[PDB]
Amino acid sequence: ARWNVCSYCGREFEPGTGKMFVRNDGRVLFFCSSKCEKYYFMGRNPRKLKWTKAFQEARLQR
Amino acid sequence: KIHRPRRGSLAYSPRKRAKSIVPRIRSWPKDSEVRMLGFAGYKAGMTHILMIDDSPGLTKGKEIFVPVTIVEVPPLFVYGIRAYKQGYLGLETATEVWFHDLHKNVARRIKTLPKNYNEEAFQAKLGQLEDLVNDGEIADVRLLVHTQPWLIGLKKKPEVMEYAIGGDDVKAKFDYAKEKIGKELRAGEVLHEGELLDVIAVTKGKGTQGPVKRWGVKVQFHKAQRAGKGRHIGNLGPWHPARVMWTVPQAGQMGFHHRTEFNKRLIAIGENGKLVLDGNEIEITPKGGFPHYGIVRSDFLMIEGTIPGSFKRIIRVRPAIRPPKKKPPVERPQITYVSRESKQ
Amino acid sequence: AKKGAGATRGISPVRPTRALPIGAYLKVADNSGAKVIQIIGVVGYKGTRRRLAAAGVGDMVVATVKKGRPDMRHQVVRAVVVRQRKEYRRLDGMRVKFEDNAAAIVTPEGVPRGTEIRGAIAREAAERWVRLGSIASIVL
RNA sequence: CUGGGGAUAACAGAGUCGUCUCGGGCGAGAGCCCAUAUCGACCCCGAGGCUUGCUACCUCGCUGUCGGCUCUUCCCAUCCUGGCCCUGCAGCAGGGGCCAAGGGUGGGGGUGUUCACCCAUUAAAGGGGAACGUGAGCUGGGCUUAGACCGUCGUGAGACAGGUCGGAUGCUAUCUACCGGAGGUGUUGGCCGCCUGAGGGGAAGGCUCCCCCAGUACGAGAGGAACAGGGAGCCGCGGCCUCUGGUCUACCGGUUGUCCUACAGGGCAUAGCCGGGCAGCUACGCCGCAGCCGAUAAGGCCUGAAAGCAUCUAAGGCCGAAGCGGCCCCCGAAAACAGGCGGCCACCGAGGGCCCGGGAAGAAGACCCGGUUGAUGGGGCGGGGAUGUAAGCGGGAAGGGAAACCGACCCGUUCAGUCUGCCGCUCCCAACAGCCCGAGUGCUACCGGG
RNA sequence: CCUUGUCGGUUAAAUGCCGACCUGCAUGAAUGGCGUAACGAGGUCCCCACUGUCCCCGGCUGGGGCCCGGCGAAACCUCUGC
RNA sequence: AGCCGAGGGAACUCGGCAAAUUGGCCCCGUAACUUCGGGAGAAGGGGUGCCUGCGGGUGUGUAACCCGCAGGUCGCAGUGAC
RNA sequence: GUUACUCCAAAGGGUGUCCCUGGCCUUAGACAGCGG
RNA sequence: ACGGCCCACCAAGCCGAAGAUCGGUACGGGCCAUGAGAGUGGGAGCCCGGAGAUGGACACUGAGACACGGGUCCAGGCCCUAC
Ligand SMILES: [Zn+2]
Repeated sequence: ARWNVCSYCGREFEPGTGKMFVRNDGRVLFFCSSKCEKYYFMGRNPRKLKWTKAFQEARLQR
Repeated sequence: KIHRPRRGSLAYSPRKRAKSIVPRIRSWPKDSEVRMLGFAGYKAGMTHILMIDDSPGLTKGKEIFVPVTIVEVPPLFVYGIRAYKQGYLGLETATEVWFHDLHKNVARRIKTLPKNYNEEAFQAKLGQLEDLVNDGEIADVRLLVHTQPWLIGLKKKPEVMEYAIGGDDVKAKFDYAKEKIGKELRAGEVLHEGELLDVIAVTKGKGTQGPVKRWGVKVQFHKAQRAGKGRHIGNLGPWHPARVMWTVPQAGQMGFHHRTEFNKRLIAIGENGKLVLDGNEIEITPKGGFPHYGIVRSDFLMIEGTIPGSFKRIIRVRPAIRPPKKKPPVERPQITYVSRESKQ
Repeated sequence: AKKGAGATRGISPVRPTRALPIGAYLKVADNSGAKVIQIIGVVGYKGTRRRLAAAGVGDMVVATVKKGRPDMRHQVVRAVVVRQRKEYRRLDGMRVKFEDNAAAIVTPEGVPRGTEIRGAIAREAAERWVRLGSIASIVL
């Protein structure tokens, strides 16, 4: 009954939900929503979005 | 020649609108324990849990995702006792006895209640029925019950029903019924965690539908789609017999049918909106409330899987008239997680 | 207990969904001559009027070789699907999908015709065919 | 082209069965010997009406078409699935025959094809009928008009049950039939509620694989089972939206061209286009679908005479199938013995409807919830949710300009602003005011009691 | 004609298309013979890309269909109608 | 009469019918065959917005119409619709 | 079976039952059984 | 460490029938075989030099390596495994 962490928004999401994506090089990824999956695959930058944690990352990086 | 099975079943015909929104029970199970053989409540919503598997089969002993339905069950009121005798063909009612003090709202279902009917008259009628049953004429005893929808603020007009009693002695059944009448009855006194149940309700309505969706008919070739016949059947039959056969699929009413399900497992029984997992007391109501149904506040059943009906519909439950041979244990399973996040 | 030491098959409790119908092209992941195959059958399947047989991860299919060394081209082979693009569920409820569709060529018994699989494969396939994870360097 | 013809063909139907499909009797023999495990000449006797012919009783504008797609149903002369018998049946498999039509019998390549042929799977991938089932259901590839080319025949105009390209597909349902939905009368006064369950329908289930029994029985070896017990899946059926996907012309944002003077806010260009998307609907998602009891079929036995013995049968018993009946699911007081029970009213008025606020229900009707003994809709204030951080203000910005200043974009105020076909609290507004149906009887035989 | 002629190539599988072989039922030289670049809403076969053609269907938009008010026909019709 | 559809991509059908794909401009590059005229826009590949400036052509022109360069910056997408 | 006709299945078989006829054994015959 | 070795800007230069470019074959020499000699052919074994370590690319440490019995990745093969 473990909560997973999303690779785009950085939030925790509950057991029984979400997606695991696998790349043929073994690298794994975790998504909480089709929104985040789609944005990742199309190439929106999360460091610019004020509802992610990478945004606080970049705010420190300033 | 190409062979294939026919489209749809003929076992649920005629596919018409149900006679009543309150569902009727036709058959009862044979139980040795002297108890009331069912309960009734209102459907609230769905969630999921993570539990350790119990039932025989592969996956046993592992942590699995399980969908769950919640049914709110306020206590019922027992207002009557009926006696049945054997007539020429089948059973026929011999007589009825009622309680004298009934809620003001019951008159919304039963417009004509007696005028005075005091307690001493009620007791004399009980005595008459007792002596009648004490001879050997009587063959079955049933309870008369009404819901109390006003505790949970859903409505004020109750639903009135009849429920059978288990065992094989009319006198035992009558002693039970006489110790029950005039009082409120709870689901924990009737049901046991871990049982298998049959659920009964009227399904969601969908109005008039065509044969593609009502029977699983195929959509014709794209030439016919451009001709004006895509969602039609080919023909109504052959030259002879020179009439339309009742087995040919046609459009009509879909949904709002009487239906029965088999072998749904009872996971847990809750009280006052709470469930106790590991000493804690957690709320099943998700953040924001159930969609199209508010907060659960009285008592609730957790049933595995899905059940017929819309949200605020009346549900009836009975124990397992047709269970398998490798039942799982009658005991609440080990639950590791219950979801109570927002559902809208 | 007859023959378990030398073995080719096992059991898996997931049963993924069937995502690839007859006619699908699969990239080959094993180090055999073949590179691209086409599905012409699914071992063990019975259907209905106007239904195409379909396969998912862990299923054995009959296929034809379209690209590769002349020795293998234009032949009918057997193969196992080891990763698919359509997401499927597991026991905890989290879905899993991969980057491409791929297969591995085997013998009617289940013995690989090759010594190396490139890329991650699925635990369902590895469980149902115990002679693959041995020759695979990543199993998720 | 005109007039006619069912006095007369093509065409389906009726008749017939030579032919066709399916069988039988007898016994020459073949089978190491041994007619009859299997095969069975020559000669004789049949069934069906599904092939083609024969005839010309019906129709000459009934429909004049083949094939395919779609949809329903029946027969058995049984391909698989259930149960049995003989064998030239060691086992694994094979031949042949009996009972059984409940379920199944599929996907592809060339060809207008039916059929036949081939491919890979499969438990097996049976064959027929219903106007060669099915064009007021579709298609129009073939065939069978008018245009054109080749070959052959003909002096020629031309022709070919020879080849090839192209070549119109109409309908507002009168009656009945079926699928569903309403309004009445009757059930011998009217009404509310709960039951019974005569009758009808059901495939609600069918099938496969793996493990173990077991490398065991059997067998010289090679090979190679079964009863019970454990699991999983395919096809079919019935439901639901917690999870996952699709849509979501409610909603949020970005951006092109132009118009409202520029800012800000808007209109048009498929919602202008693009991205995301809750509720709802849906499947590519998820949940559920019994084996027992009773009588039988082929067959296997007991007792037992006709016939002092023998004999499964003539009288009697005992067993024995995916098949029959029941349990179970759906419909069901118009079930004409047109039902039972409890309660209310009558012998002004019980009860019901219109009306009003609304959905979980809905083509009209019907159904369900509420109507101040109130949270039904709206508003207000709070929760949860979708987008993605508003305008304004301030500070920067590659660079330009004496300087002032211009400047796409960035930063802060700011999980912001906007919205919410979801939840809760609160009588602030509206659920007011009315109006319409509506049961009442007598004779005879009484019954059971005065 | 026999004909899905035989051989080869194209397919997992070819009554097809292409290339050859001559047994030309019944080819043949201005009723022209054999070739041919460019051109064709001509006929035919294959490949890449692409797609709701199809597996298997689902959701949404506008106009009809349904209800209400108004105007208001026709084809057809022996009598009827399990 | 229109819009979108996961995975697969003609398995549909007499037959890819219908729908979908491509698409404007500049630069690179361009086959067989050929009646040397063509084929040919063959095929195929890269780029394109906004802002801040710098240069050229004709012209008397800080008039007008055209041709190039550098730098900064935003978005899934710059012939962004047509 | 309950069919005058219009408008009804055979060759070949049956210690199924009811009858007729003609031979051969019989007071120890035709089966089984004590005893070759 | 000099250098179009690399870059920004300014020009149009450079090689070639005395054969450029392209292709074929080939490790180079001291030397070897043969022949009267002129010459024809070969250049594995010894010495000097060059290159390579399954094919290809890239780095650390050290005076010195892009390292034959050190490192990292891809391709192509193999071995152990309680997978
Ligand atoms: Zn995320």
